[PDB]
Amino acid sequence: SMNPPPPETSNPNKPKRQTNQLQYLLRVVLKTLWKHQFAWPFQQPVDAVKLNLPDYYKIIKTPMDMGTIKKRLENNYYWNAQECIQDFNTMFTNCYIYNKPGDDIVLMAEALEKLFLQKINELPT
Ligand SMILES: Cn1cc(-c2ccc(C(=O)Nc3ccccc3N)nc2)c2cc[nH]c2c1=O
Repeated sequence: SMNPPPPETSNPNKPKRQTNQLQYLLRVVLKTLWKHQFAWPFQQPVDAVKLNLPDYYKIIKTPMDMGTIKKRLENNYYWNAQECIQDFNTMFTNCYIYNKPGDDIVLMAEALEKLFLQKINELPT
């Protein structure tokens, strides 16, 4: 099909360890973006088949979405906060490199990214 397998969300050989920053990323950053009214197109991998975007996965080499990020956090997949922040950045980058500037989806991503950056600027050190 046009769709790859979804990204892995668990890391079985990784030991489970909580950190203040990972708690913040799940319970402040992800939670705030997830509840936002513009979150829904980002809550699951892009279905290029059903959306009829045949070139999506030609352009996007590293698929990423907030559902994957949520499950990675809930499964303690990330070793540190920077890995999680990278996934958020990749999700936004994908939207901005595939869609045309000013598209509704781009406006929705920009609103979410502003909120993300606002919350990331209060991440505990
Ligand atoms: C990250 N991302 C996401 C999307 C995206 C994802 C899901 C839906 C959706 O389910 N809409 C929908 C609305 C109402 C009824 C049924 C359906 N199916 N729409 C858009 C997209 C489209 C072009 N580009 C993107 C894009 O970059």
